[PDB]
Amino acid sequence: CEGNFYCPAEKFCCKTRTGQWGCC
Repeated sequence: CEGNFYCPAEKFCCKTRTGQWGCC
């Protein structure tokens, strides 16, 4: 993640092709 947001335990933080933070 980056810090602005936080993902759950069942999910993980992943980056997108465009360069945006998301949840995978």
